[PDB]
Amino acid sequence: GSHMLEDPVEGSESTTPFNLFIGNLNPNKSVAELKVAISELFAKNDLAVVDVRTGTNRKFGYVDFESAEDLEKALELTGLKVFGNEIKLEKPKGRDGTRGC
Repeated sequence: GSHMLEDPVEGSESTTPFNLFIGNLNPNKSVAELKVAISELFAKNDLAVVDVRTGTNRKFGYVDFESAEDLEKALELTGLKVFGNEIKLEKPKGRDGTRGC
């Protein structure tokens, strides 16, 4: 069901290199279902969704990718429609993370 089972250790508080924020989620259904719709659409698109968290009761969720190729296809993935709602993306804080300033 939902047993992350993570070890007691801080690791950049991140699970993947490519991460961002998304919005436009069908508020008439569940945000968890909207995630699977994006994980299934990316599974048939040949993407690689590594993480997908929900945002607010059900207005927007975040998602992490597994490469620059999953992030570049994620950009062209604006043609989505989770539960009939083209999920939108966004650049949250922490844009960098591969090197540092």
